Amino acid sequence: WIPVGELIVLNQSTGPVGRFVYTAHVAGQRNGKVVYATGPYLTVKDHLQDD
Amino acid sequence: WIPVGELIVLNQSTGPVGRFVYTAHVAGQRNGKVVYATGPYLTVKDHLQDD
Amino acid sequence: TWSPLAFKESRVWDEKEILYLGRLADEVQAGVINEQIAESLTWLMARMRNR
Repeated sequence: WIPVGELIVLNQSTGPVGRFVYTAHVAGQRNGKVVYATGPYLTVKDHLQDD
Repeated sequence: WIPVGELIVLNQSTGPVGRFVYTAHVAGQRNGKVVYATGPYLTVKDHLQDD
Repeated sequence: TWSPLAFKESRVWDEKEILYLGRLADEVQAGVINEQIAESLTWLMARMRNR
């Protein structure tokens, strides 16, 4: 992962350097209103009645 | 609405001149039987989980 | 004899503007589409009364 003749040099601290942000996506509806969610999602499409 | 130099002249009765009629449209089914309705309808199609 | 007339119409909201639009003054977590459809739902009722 770190290439063979290379190294990293950490500066003033060794803590969390940055942040990863999940933003919103579209979920289903609840009462005719669009519902939203963040992070990863898994949608299920049971077309178990088609021809 | 009634224009400027114009007027309307009624006749033998001042009651309702005519009638507005709604006819039947196809609503959803209830128990496998097609159910009908009259008047203005308003249908919602949510495809909030597709491609 | 007498036979009626038919008239209907539709409107669709695509995928970008459902989750991307908030208010113009502040910062909003994506709930303005539910405000904006309910006006547009009321507007189509005014279309049929106008017709």
